[PDB]
Amino acid sequence: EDHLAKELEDLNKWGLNIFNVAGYSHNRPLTCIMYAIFQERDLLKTFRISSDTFITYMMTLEDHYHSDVAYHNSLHAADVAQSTHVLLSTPALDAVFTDLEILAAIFAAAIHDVDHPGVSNQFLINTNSELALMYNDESVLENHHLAVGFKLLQEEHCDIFMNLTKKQRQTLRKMVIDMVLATDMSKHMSLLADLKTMVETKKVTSSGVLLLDNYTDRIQVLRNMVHCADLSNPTKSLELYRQWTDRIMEEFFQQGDKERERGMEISPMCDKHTASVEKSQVGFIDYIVHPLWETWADLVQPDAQDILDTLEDNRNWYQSMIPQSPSPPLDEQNRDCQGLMEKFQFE
Ligand SMILES: COc1ccc(C2CNC(=O)NC2)cc1O[C@H]1C[C@@H]2CC[C@H]1C2
Ligand SMILES: [Mg+2]
Ligand SMILES: [Zn+2]
Repeated sequence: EDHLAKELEDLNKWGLNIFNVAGYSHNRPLTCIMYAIFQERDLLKTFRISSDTFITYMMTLEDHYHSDVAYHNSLHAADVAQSTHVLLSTPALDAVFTDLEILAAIFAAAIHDVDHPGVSNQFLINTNSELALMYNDESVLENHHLAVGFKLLQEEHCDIFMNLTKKQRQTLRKMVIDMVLATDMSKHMSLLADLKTMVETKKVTSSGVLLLDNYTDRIQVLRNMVHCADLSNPTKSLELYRQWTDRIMEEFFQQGDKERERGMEISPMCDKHTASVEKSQVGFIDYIVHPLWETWADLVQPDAQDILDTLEDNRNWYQSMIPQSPSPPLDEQNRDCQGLMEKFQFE
């Protein structure tokens, strides 16, 4: 009511506590944060989007997130939108992106996990589900997210791109598809390697601002930005990071319950008690999260240094929390089950 207003003061900040805004948004945080973001950037008045169309689309979209799914619910999407919005404001990117590219980035973030069933691509592939058979086992969920994101523009009072030029809409579409498909975890290595290649040949003005003359460079940054935002959990204050960890473990273990229930024998998951939560977060940072953010900190040198420090501290905290009292860890002592990182990896 009025507590929402105070929390939305941290809008342009990394330290925004999205869990608090969830409680004061009447369990509707994505529409809430998206309305906030779009006003702070004057996007509604720029692209001729009325309150009616926007709210209606966001309400429709947010409702297509699963509220019973532990991690991949609308709050995660709210979190990714807000984080993306911060990253767009990064000094090294000031005046670089056009309004259509800004619109594309935040919108992509909003839809990037819509209609997520709380199971991995591989689970859908192993079960011979409709979605796997439609998308040819190829970025199954990420394709679906985009499909749903754009189909919902067709519902009543939902076309927020109504008043865009045929050209602008085509360009927006191309960018959005590109950014969201980039969120495929099996494409992480491929994407990081090219980002490194882009840093190795970076061009800047004397003030520090990056120079990205043509679309190919501009789109590559946005890909990695939304991808960083998606993988930003470990870079947040440990007050939030631990909540996200709790949530992802609940969803992942719930997938493990499904697999047993259905008697799947393709690479079985180790059940909740035998898993090593803390070492997994460490491996997660070491092999995936830190390499990507380190490369990002290079690109926006040195705007993301504070973010990078926070990450390193969080890594050392989870490392210190690894109990040596069962050695080796239980998941390594079972030749049948697979540990958290083992099952997730192999990308
Ligand atoms: C807070 O940690 C996570 C936050 C978000 C994710 C997402 C990333 N993208 C996905 O599409 N799915 C999982 C994973 C996280 O960690 C888990 C992965 C490793 C195995 C257990 C830990 C470590
Ligand atoms: Mg995802
Ligand atoms: Zn996501």
